[PDB]
Amino acid sequence: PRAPRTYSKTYSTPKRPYESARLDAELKLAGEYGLKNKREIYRISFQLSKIRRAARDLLTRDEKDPKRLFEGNALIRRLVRIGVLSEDKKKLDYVLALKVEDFLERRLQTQVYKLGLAKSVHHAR
Amino acid sequence: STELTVQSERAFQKQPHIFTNPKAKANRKTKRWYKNVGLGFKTPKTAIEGSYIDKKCPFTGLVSIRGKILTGTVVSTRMHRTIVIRRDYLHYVPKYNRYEKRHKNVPAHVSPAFRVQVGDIVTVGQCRPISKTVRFNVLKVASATGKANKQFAKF
Amino acid sequence: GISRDSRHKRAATGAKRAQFRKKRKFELGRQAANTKIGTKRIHPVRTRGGNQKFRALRIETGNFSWASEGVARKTRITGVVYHPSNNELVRTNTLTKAAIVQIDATPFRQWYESHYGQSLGKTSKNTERKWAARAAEAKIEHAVDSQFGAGRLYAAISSRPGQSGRCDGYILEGEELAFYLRRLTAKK
Amino acid sequence: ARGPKKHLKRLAAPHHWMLDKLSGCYAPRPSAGPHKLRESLPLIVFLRNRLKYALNGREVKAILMQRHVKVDGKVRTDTTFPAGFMDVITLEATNENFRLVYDVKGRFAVHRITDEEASYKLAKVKKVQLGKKGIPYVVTHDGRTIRYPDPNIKVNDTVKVDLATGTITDFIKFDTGKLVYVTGGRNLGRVGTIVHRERHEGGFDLVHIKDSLENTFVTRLNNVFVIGEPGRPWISLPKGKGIKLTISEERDRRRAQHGL
RNA sequence: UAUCUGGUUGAUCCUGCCAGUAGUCAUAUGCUUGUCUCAAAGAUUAAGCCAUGCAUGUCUAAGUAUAAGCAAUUUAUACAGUGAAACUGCGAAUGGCUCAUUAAAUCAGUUAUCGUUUAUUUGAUAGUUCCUUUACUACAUGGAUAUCUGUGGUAAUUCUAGAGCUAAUACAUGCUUAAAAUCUCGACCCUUUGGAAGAGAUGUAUUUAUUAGAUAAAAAAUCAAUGUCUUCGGACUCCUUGAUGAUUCAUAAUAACUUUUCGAAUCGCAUGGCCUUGUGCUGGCGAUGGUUCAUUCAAAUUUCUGCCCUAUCAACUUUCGAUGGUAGGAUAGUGGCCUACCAUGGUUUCAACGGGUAACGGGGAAUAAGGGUUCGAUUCCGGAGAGGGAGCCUGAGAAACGGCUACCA
RNA sequence: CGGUAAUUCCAGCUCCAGUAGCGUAUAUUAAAGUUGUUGCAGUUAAAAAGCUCGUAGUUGAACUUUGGGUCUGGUUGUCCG
RNA sequence: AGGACUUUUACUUUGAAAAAAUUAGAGUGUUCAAAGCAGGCGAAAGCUCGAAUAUAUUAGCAUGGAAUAAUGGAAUAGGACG
RNA sequence: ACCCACUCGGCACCUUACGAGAAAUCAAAGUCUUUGGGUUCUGGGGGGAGUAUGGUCGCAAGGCUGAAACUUAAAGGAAUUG
RNA sequence: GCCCGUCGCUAGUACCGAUUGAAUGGCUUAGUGAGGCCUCAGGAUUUGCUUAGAGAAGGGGGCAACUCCAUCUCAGAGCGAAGAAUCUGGUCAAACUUGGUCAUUUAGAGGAACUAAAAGUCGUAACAAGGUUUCCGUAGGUGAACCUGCGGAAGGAUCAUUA
Ligand SMILES: [Mg+2]
Ligand SMILES: [Mg+2]
Ligand SMILES: [Mg+2]
Ligand SMILES: [Mg+2]
Ligand SMILES: [Mg+2]
Ligand SMILES: [Mg+2]
Ligand SMILES: [Mg+2]
Ligand SMILES: [Mg+2]
Ligand SMILES: [Mg+2]
Ligand SMILES: [Mg+2]
Ligand SMILES: [Mg+2]
Ligand SMILES: [Mg+2]
Ligand SMILES: [Mg+2]
Ligand SMILES: [Mg+2]
Ligand SMILES: [Mg+2]
Ligand SMILES: [Mg+2]
Ligand SMILES: [Mg+2]
Ligand SMILES: [Mg+2]
Ligand SMILES: [Mg+2]
Ligand SMILES: [Mg+2]
Ligand SMILES: [Mg+2]
Ligand SMILES: [Mg+2]
Ligand SMILES: [Mg+2]
Ligand SMILES: [Mg+2]
Ligand SMILES: [Mg+2]
Ligand SMILES: [Mg+2]
Ligand SMILES: [Mg+2]
Ligand SMILES: [Mg+2]
Ligand SMILES: [Mg+2]
Ligand SMILES: [Mg+2]
Ligand SMILES: [Mg+2]
Ligand SMILES: [Mg+2]
Ligand SMILES: [Mg+2]
Ligand SMILES: [Mg+2]
Ligand SMILES: [Mg+2]
Ligand SMILES: [Mg+2]
Ligand SMILES: [Mg+2]
Ligand SMILES: [Mg+2]
Ligand SMILES: [Mg+2]
Ligand SMILES: [Mg+2]
Ligand SMILES: [Mg+2]
Ligand SMILES: [Mg+2]
Ligand SMILES: [Mg+2]
Ligand SMILES: [Mg+2]
Ligand SMILES: [Mg+2]
Repeated sequence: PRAPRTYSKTYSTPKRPYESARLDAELKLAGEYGLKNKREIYRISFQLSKIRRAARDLLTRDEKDPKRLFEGNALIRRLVRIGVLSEDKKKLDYVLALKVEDFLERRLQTQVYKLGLAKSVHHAR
Repeated sequence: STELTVQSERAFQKQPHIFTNPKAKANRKTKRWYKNVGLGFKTPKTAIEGSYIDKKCPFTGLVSIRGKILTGTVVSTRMHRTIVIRRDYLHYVPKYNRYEKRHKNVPAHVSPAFRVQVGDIVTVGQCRPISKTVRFNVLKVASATGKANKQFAKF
Repeated sequence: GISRDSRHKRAATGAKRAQFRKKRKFELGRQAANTKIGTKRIHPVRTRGGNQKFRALRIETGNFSWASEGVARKTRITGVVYHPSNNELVRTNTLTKAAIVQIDATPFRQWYESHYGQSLGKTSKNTERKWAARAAEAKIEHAVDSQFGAGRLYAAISSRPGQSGRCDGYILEGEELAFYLRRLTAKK
Repeated sequence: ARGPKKHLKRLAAPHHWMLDKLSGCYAPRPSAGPHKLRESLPLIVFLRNRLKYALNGREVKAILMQRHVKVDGKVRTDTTFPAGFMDVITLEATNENFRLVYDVKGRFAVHRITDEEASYKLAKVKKVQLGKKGIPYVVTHDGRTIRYPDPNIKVNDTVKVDLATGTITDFIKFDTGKLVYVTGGRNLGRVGTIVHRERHEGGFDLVHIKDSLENTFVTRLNNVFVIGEPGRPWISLPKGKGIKLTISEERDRRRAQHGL
């Protein structure tokens, strides 16, 4: 009897596993950024879904409400610190507008590729 | 439901450790001990000058009132020195957002100082376990009749 | 092994409760003392948390108090004449609380004689002046004088010989005594 | 269980000892003492965790054994001694003196407090009774039984034990408009002034408290500890004085007072 | 984390289910399997049975040392060092495991104990043990007893009988030791306002009677009794009383009671000061005890409300306690908890009672537009149990089972 | 699907899905507006008791001070200091 | 701070309470993450901010409101005041 | 007794969709995804089956209550063309 | 075209079921009742107070009441105190025997079925006016579907006779 530490899942497979357009989009995103599996896209989509759930929950709350202010600006500052949300749109309504490709872009893979010290995405990997 | 004799049973009925001195010539009725249960509850005059004994009287007996205070309606006054009170309430089923009429039967011990009958709403108070099932002592008969205060009609 | 838990009793409704747990030690009940008269024999019992209890079976003499003038004296219990719970204890001379017994009554008698000196049943100047100050206020009622002439006092025990081990009580006196004579005259 | 329980599993320890949920199956169960274990603080927690003077159990044992800890002027060489609220912990090494007062987050904060005032202690009167031979006595929250108190000292009141002789030096009478501390519930560590004390015939008194920031709350009377007169506390209040800044105000404090 | 698709027809629109789909701290299983971190894990059927080995013993400067054990050297004529064994003390009732029993039962939230026990920890806490004190051990009272020395028994077990010494914070006894005041009983006098030599008891503990434990507010007269002073008219002016919401409470007082509890015949270190310069008088810091009252760890009960399916379970309970009354017994304490005598009562269509649960309750888990559905044997809190049953010693705490007694298997 | 040209069986080739994981079985949740309080249907698809009375349950007509005037405190958007 | 009478509810706002772990969620480069409750900064000469919050929808307690829903007054006046 | 006009109540009827339905059709089967006036009973694919069993009513006939094991990918409703 | 039942064959499922079955468990009448606890007794042994008379040889520190002594030592006898076996009555009550009862499993001769398997047999009831319109309730009959009688109903093959 020792206090457990909580493992938790970090992805969620889609319910329709066999969508042609979605499969093609997933392969596009895998080839663009050299993702090993399609579990990577699922993980980014899960992170984005958690972010959107928090954003929508805070949006439902009334404007100028301590909960709204505190955690909304906390999430805003966290996302701009990550870099996915541009400084222009720190409004918590453009948070709902982020796409999975945005978080894909901030990976150390793509950043090493952008800096140019790696000349290919797979070379960066 | 109260015997005319102030003691009717085999054992003598006295309030324990309150003694009236017969060698003295005051010759009052007796030395009757009493107390007020507090909470702004008026001790009944029928208890203040009564001649019953009722070991479990909140006003004259050893029992003390403390804890819950429950208001209910008398449903059975026809078992000796004791009352059966119907407490009604509404249980909130949340799966339907709907309430549900429910009732519980609380036994209690009404002192002879009170005159109760089927239908009187009663304020009752918690005390020690008096019997297997009674744990409350009747403290006030709010509605003596309710709708029987005026009975006849003579213009 | 005698339990006093509420589990074995039926519910207020009347359902037969199933056995929830085997009876504990903090629910035990011990054998009745059912004390007797003669040859003092008190047995200690070690109860919960130490706290010696004293079973007072076979008890002959004990303290008894007189409330009117309020004086207590050691005196002998001589039989039991009434018990408000079970007359079987009276027939078996079992002495428990609230039982009604007879008293040798001598110690009260010469205490009265050395205290008022009224010669029931029919010196230094200090004592004489004390008696004069008393001014015959000892007008104690007639029935106690009747049993004083009889010689045996009517006392009701108040101590619990089963628990305490003592045999203390008080004389019936005032309307008290009256009531019990009625009951005794019912027996008579 | 048949008899007393002598083990305190780590998760079951109070969230104010605020230990590590890992790195141990059990937690120090405070031995019987002057304070409730839920409200107290074991010496091992105060030294190993709060002060970091030690490293583990053996080090705390060695510290306590050599008689450097002095709880309220007494040695208290047992590892799990329940050093509770307002007790004084003296270490002649480092000549340091601590008084246990909750920080407004509601925790036993480390309060380095001066030697001169470390001579005395404050206490709440929990009972005033008449013991044998008609001798009046007063029971404080520590369980200290002070004999022959001032005749008009009443319950819920506060007293200033000299902590050397262990007798009564001065006392403060409970009434409205008086500086006060809170010792339970959501309002842990909060300090304010008594605005009103609603009686509630039948039990469970309540008092309303207004702090310096002009915020108002209400707390149970068992939960209340008068600490002095407004503007003149009888002890040295910890850093922050228990104003309970809002989470956004705490964030503004982090942002504003910031130097690296 | 608000989505649907294939199948009845020659073809269509439906109702409908089957199937598909994605989960699952839901397991099992198949095929594969390189790394780091992390981790469940004989719960489901069998709370079925168990070989074997461990799972609880404990010594500080400070209870007991004559091991004929070790050290015998710088500390050693009683003893000091270290230290087996054993007596003493304390824990062994914590912890760990399982979910069999249990459906107002457990449990959760919320109350109560002015209804009780509580080792320990912490804070306080007692002159009286004298009993006629003008004859006593208080510079220290007695006897056993283990360990050990030796003789055995049994095939064997933590089996121990006989003999011989020996100790205690073990078992027994028992001493001081003041004063004061209050109660009671009188060798006398001198005519009242009567007032006084003097003698015994009173700590606490237990038991029982009685009393005090007050209190809304200004004056009177009066007879009856009789107290102080009287500057002999008469004035009586002064009366003390804590807490809660409430008490017969806290506490105090009187009378008594007890096969008479406690009130230190105990250990370590340092051994100072006074000179009444002697082993004399005092004297510090602790360690164990020790009565009571608190506090803490608690423990028992306890109020309101909340439980899954079932009527192919509608009346259930009481001679054997069912509901209540009274008194007693027992209880640590309230309580039909048990007894004696009375009353005939209590629950129920708002589902009582009965039956089922492959039901331990809960905090929680999965699932997720919102509402919900299912699960919760298991890391925390409670409860119960040690093969099934009962019974009990020791203690503060057990109906204990790595404690005993008996029956059944 | 398989009855002599099998896009479905056994293989080879190519490809697809997840990928150190994937496949099966039972159970369960969303899908299930196929449990429907939010939120189901009853003419014919399953389903209005043959009809009426009736205790409990559920539900139950309207009506008992609405206006105004002033002062005054915070919070806003005001115009600008 | 005291005697005095209190129609009683249902309802709803606020607060005290609903153990920790878990869920939510703030801070924090465990190399990221699952996690964890850590850590950060000095010149390196001890100085430090933390260990946030919310929710639990039932029962109980306090509190403000009086629409909605229910009960009760005075019909024999035995009614209310002086 | 008719005639004209009006009204209340009843068995009904014609037209129509501007509403509802899968439609046949309905002036209620409308006022239902813009979902809540009160309330009772019933159904959850077909078959087994309104069968067995257990109650209960009946003289009997039979009535009321009333499953499962198992099997099955449909059974069924309205309408269109043959 | 579609389809209905009887009889015939095969596998499975379920039911009834005489056998007055069998096991287990639950209670339970009646009769026994271990062991603990309490109590009535009892009294091996261990002891203390006593003068209870001896040898002991100053068995006091003065031939003698040792100028007795915690003196050697048993008949003493009493008074205690502890006190084992045993034992009286209860009390908690496990469990045993005996039947009774219920519940679950459990066989079981035989009987009545229902499914699936559709290339068996006898008819052809129904779907069209199914060639007697259909169906419902009830009763009778018969190889079988079904037929008939009496009331209904259209889900009818008529929404229609002021011809
Ligand atoms: Mg345990
Ligand atoms: Mg949905
Ligand atoms: Mg069809
Ligand atoms: Mg087809
Ligand atoms: Mg499916
Ligand atoms: Mg490596
Ligand atoms: Mg198992
Ligand atoms: Mg030991
Ligand atoms: Mg040593
Ligand atoms: Mg049940
Ligand atoms: Mg009194
Ligand atoms: Mg008292
Ligand atoms: Mg009683
Ligand atoms: Mg469960
Ligand atoms: Mg079970
Ligand atoms: Mg569980
Ligand atoms: Mg299980
Ligand atoms: Mg547990
Ligand atoms: Mg147990
Ligand atoms: Mg086993
Ligand atoms: Mg012990
Ligand atoms: Mg046991
Ligand atoms: Mg074991
Ligand atoms: Mg154990
Ligand atoms: Mg044993
Ligand atoms: Mg081919
Ligand atoms: Mg449907
Ligand atoms: Mg049809
Ligand atoms: Mg139909
Ligand atoms: Mg109908
Ligand atoms: Mg009705
Ligand atoms: Mg209305
Ligand atoms: Mg929590
Ligand atoms: Mg998290
Ligand atoms: Mg069906
Ligand atoms: Mg059918
Ligand atoms: Mg039948
Ligand atoms: Mg058709
Ligand atoms: Mg067959
Ligand atoms: Mg016997
Ligand atoms: Mg033919
Ligand atoms: Mg035909
Ligand atoms: Mg035909
Ligand atoms: Mg024809
Ligand atoms: Mg024909």
